[PDB]
Amino acid sequence: RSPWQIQQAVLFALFLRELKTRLGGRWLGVFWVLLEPVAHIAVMTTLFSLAHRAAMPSIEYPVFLITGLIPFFMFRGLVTRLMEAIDSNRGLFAYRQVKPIDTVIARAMLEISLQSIVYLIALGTLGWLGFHFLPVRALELAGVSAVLIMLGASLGLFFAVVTNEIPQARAIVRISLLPLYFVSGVIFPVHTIPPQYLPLLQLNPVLHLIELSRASFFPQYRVLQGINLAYPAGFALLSLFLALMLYRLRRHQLA
Amino acid sequence: MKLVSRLTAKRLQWALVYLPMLVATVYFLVFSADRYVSESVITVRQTSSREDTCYLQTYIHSMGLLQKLDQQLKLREHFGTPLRDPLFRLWGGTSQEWFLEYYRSRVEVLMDDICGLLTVRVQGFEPEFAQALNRAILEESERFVNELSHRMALKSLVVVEPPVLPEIAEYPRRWYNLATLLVVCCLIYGVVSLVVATIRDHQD
Amino acid sequence: LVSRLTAKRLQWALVYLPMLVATVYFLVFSADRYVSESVITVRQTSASREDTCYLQTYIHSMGLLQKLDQQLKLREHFGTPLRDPLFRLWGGTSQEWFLEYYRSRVEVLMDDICGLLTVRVQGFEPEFAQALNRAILEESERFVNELSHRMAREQGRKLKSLVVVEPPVLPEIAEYPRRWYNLATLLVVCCLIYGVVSLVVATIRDHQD
Amino acid sequence: VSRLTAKRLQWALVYLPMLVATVYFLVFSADRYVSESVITVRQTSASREDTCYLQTYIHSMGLLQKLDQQLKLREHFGTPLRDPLFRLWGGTSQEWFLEYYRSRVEVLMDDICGLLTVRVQGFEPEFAQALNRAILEESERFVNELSHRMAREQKLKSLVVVEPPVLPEIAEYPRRWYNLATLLVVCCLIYGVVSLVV
Amino acid sequence: VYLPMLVATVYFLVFSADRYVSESVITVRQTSASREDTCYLQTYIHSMGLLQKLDQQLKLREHFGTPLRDPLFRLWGGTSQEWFLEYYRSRVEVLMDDICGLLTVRVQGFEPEFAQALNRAILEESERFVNELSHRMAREQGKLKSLVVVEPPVLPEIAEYPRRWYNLATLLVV
Amino acid sequence: VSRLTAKRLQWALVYLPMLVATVYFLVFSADRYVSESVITVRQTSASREDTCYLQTYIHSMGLLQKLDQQLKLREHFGTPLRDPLFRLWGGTSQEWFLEYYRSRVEVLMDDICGLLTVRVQGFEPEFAQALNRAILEESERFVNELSHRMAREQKLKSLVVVEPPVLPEIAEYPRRWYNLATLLVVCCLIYGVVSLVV
Amino acid sequence: MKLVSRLTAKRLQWALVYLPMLVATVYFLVFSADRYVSESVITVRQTSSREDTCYLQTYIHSMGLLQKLDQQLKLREHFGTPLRDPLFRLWGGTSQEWFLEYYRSRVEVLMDDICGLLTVRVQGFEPEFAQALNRAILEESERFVNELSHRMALKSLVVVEPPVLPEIAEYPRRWYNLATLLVVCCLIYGVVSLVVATIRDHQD
Repeated sequence: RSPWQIQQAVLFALFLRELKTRLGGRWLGVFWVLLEPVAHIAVMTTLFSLAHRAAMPSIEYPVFLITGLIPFFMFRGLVTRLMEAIDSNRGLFAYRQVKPIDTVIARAMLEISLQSIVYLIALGTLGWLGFHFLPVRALELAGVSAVLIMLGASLGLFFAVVTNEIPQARAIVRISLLPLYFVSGVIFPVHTIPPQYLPLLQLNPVLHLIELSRASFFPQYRVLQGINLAYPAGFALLSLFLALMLYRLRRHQLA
Repeated sequence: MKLVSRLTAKRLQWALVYLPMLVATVYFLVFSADRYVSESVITVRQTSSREDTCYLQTYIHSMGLLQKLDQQLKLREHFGTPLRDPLFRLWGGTSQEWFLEYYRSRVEVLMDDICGLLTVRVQGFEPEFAQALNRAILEESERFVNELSHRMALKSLVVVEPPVLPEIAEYPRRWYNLATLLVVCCLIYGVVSLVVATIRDHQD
Repeated sequence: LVSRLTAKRLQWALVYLPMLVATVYFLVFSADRYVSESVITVRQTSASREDTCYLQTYIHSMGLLQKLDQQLKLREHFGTPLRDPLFRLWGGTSQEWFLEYYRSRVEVLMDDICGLLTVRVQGFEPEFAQALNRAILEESERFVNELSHRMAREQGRKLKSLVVVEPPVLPEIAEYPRRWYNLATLLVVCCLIYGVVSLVVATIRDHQD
Repeated sequence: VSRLTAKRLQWALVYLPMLVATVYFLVFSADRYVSESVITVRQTSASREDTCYLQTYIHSMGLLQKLDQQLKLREHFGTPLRDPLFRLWGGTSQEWFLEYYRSRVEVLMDDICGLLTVRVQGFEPEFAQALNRAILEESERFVNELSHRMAREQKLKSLVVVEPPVLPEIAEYPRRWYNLATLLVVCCLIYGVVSLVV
Repeated sequence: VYLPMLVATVYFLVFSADRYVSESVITVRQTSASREDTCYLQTYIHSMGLLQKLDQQLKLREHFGTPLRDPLFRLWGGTSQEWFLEYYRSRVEVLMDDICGLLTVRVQGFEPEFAQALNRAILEESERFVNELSHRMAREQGKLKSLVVVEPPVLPEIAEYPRRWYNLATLLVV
Repeated sequence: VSRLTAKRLQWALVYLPMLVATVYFLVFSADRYVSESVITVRQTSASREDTCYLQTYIHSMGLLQKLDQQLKLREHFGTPLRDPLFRLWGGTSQEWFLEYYRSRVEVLMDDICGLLTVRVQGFEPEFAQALNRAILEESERFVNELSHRMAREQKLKSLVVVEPPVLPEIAEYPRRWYNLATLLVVCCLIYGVVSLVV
Repeated sequence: MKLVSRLTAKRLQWALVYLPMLVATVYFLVFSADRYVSESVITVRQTSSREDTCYLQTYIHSMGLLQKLDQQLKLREHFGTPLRDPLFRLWGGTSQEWFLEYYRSRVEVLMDDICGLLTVRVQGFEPEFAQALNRAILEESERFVNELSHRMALKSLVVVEPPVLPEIAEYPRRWYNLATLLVVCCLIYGVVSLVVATIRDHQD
């Protein structure tokens, strides 16, 4: 057999295995995944409805929050679920076909599928209720989403390689994911921020990607200075190259 | 589990990719109709502010203005001419509400808060008709503002950009929409194929 | 096939061919684009933010482009470089594409804290760029004065003026075609892409046993 | 769990409500034409204060008395006899009449432009337009009288009509298909949640 | 590591040319809104017409090329107008204090007298520019804005910007 | 290795700096009396603008020239010959003279009350008080002349002295014991950090 | 090594608890002197602001006012009377700076932003002297404000609460300070004993 169908079979097998173990019981985890964003939308709308109403008179809060939140849930899942993909399946690396990166890409594919299904269902629900649901620039939105997905997968693979023997490193990055949820402009629009803190926030690629996705989604959405795609694209490419090189170096050290 | 076995892969990608792209390509390259767009940029200032422009924005998408324009330029007759297009053609015998929704879809009004300038983009099936409808909208808007000022008991409409005559259609964008639908269909087919494989494996 | 790819084939397909194409285009077929920069503001002579916004919208309009084309023949000028197909205005194009090209060539930036509008006009000759910038400034001032005049007439001498902090400067050398910087950054990106692709194909080939 | 079989329990929980709702919507339910108007208040030769005054006054009770005395609202709203849900039953309480009137007439306020949108539902296209015109006239008279009492304690403000009451052609309500699909989705979700507990 | 330090030391201690700095502190005030004219002036200092006026006033092109053993900070002969403008912008530093609304101008130069003269010319041209900018708007219908000097231009005695030891230590950090 | 014994490393690190610091402080270092004044600017019938003007002008160069011409600052500041660190060496550059003057004179601004505190150091209390008085007089003359230039283009503001320059009795500086204790603290910390690396 | 074993924790608790509390109790109940405090609450208004109140707050703790008050009421001689107290007594022959620091310690000035009322609390060794010093401070403050207004080319001092005559001393609080020192000494002894036990265990 060619060395490519082996990869396809292994990836399908690991995807099925991980989908089986992720959904506890008779698929109880899908309810949890569905109840995170509605709970988030409820609390944040109840808190800052008037705040967004005073922010800008062109966008309603649910759609702004959902297109700022679902991509961030995508990224957070691609970061968190990917470091544990190596140690949890450590016993599977004895069948002559399973390699450490196969489990990583299987977890990435499952996260992509689950969060994309959630995004489509939630967008359909928002359109059904009566809210805006059609992006004005779908191709640019797809490109930004692909860039964000690549950056998240690259960061997950890099962390899985680096912190293989250091669970405390996984713990501290899990801690620090939470401030990234507040400094990425997911909740509140970012143009209501004093300019002195603007350049310091220009170093966050996730903020750039969120702003560009919102621009490609909403019509006539104003984008402030330094929200170019070149910086997050280069960040994702460099991170992917570094992660692949590190995995190639520390390849035989995974049992 | 027998039904999904018949679904296999070939039939799945034929029913989820091939048919939608063929139908969309046929409609876009055969039956789709051109829609020329004329753009104007106006604002209202007192001869001697933002609220009056907002009233104009509300008034443009109203029913009285639509009745005036239908009496003047006969929009209902014009919008039914492209019989080749089934989607973006105003069918005969439609209701008042459907006519209002269609007119609101054709005419797009946009605002920015920083500059306070109101931009109107009017679609049509002829560049001359689109420009004429934009000019009529501007004239009726300035007349409404003046009549409101008169009946309140001295205002003028500033035209930063007068209505232009378009040269080619811009909105029935065929290749961009085809690429978007290709991406959407590919993602949908991948997700559906993965899910159907999972349920086929789980059922038996 | 995928399994028949070699390192030299990957290097030639990924790195070498775009390098040669970009070098040939930039060093031979690229046309110079001189830039003339001016800095202006509008204030009353006897609310300036609204007039700066009006000018910012009016500069990128179509009626101004019509006047500029009738006055200076922009369409004839921009089609002159035949050796550069990417940045030349091909003859017989559409009015919408002409407007898009004019909006791409002329850059308008605004400093809100200072309230200063800077206009950078590109051209294929320095004299034409300076003349275009001067014509744009004159037409902007005339438009502001005409707006004031028609407001006064609809109610029933120059009441508004445009103040130029920096007049249009005649450039000496081309600025915007940056051959070396673009070549260097594209080389870096290309090397990164080739490395990533080679690592991915090595990972795929690792499953041979 | 005695009758926990899929057939009978799925018959009882899901299909019977859908069938009764479908026959009610497509056979019994009447339709309500909507007339829309867009207004604001301007000072003749503080405006948001009178706009809020009008918003409270339209949903008040004395205006309901004036409208009932003028157009016989209680007589008109009880004419569809085959729609037990959306009809106004005779002999009902005054408070229930006020709740019904508040349900039929909707007032929306946009603060950024300071505009008031009044949507009046009816069982006849002419009646909704007439009621909307009466509401607008009574609102203008109300603000004029509010200024007049203040002047008398010893024509001041005018009502600006951006869009007059339109005459509907078809009924915007009750949106039978959308409601049926929403009910189907909700019932399917409820059935899935219930069948989870086994 | 040793070779870069050797070449840097032999360049700084032998080849590098001294650059004297003259400091001025100004602000423009209406003689009975001043932030507007201050920002206009701040833009005007780094403009091109001002550089042209300075060029046929003091001949900055000849002065900035007088060193010959310092090719790093030398205005080479036959350079473009844009590069000359960039060099002039690098040599003249303008700072703003918004909480006081004060403009600080630091002028570099290989001779202290020429640096002081350059700063004085910049100040007088700025005052004339403010006056003419008001006067054109004045007579478009057909002396009110004065620039006060909190600190007049000074005459430096020793070079300031060629900080050889500090730059050598900074290179030793890297 | 490299003679990492406790005695030799300590002799190289701790005692020698401390001993010399003490001998310099208690034998060689001279003392500097401080004169303090508290002022503000008021109109005789915008104030923060002239207060910032004065804050920049006190630390300027022309005022230093006037003060040197008046009180011979450069002659006085070089009189302690046994303090090589805090004395003003003869023949120094004008820029170093400006840095030394800026070090010896401290200007503090309190924005909430808009008050300027000037603390002038010297080697004689009378000289410090006289220098503070001269600085205050020159500041008042400077703001008066700044107001006068606009009139000459064709007495407006006064300086309010909340606290006049005081005449010190003892020297507030150099705080020998506090500096020695701080030096002991940092030296002990440095020794601990170094001895960590073994 | 030997030194840690020398404490035996009994001399340790004697030297960290018994001696400090004994010394403090002796000083507080034998040698401490009473310090009566007089309180006034004033503000400045125009007889026809906040900045003038801030100027008054700065002026009260100045050296010119201290010189005026020392010339008037002879504060330096009065503050040296309690020879029993070694701590809170102004020793003879002290410097000008020490006198200024002592006066700033005795007289406390507080200001609140919401109300803008300035409260002055003046300590002394006699209630009459404390009240007299507070009255003198108020009089000199109003005179300074009036002189500043006069020399600028019409202001008055609003005395909400005039200076009071205290009945008993309040600041040399003996029992509260003794309890605070007991808590501090207990915590310090516990920490030191634990640390010395750890190092005694670790050394061998």
